Amino acid sequence: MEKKTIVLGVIGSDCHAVGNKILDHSFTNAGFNVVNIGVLSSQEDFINAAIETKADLICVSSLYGQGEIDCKGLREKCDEAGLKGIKLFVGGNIVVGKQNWPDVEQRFKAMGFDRVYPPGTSPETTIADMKEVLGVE
Repeated sequence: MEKKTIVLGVIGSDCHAVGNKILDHSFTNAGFNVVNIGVLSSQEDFINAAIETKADLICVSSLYGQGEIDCKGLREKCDEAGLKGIKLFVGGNIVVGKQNWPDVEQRFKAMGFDRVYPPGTSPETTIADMKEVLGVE
């Protein structure tokens, strides 16, 4: 791929745009091609931003404690979508609140989601994450 496109969608319902109004702005500001898929959005649409742009990474934004409940195997759905190579981020209220890292990353990484941000994360982590991951910083 020519550039690194990140595609962030706020997944499932129970989402106004909280921590996804300036939390998107951060990434767009980070010099990334950042496609705002929209607050409340299906994964076949995030996939669609990866078809459109050529995503290197696909982010889900969880604001409802059910991040996993939809998201599980978007890496594999991206894989499945003929968009294999994409490494995924999953951030926010990834589990109900948030459980415990050893178990949680075992969950996410088993599906393929490489990196797990907590609920109420600085975007500096996510930016430093995509940089460090994608041969930057």
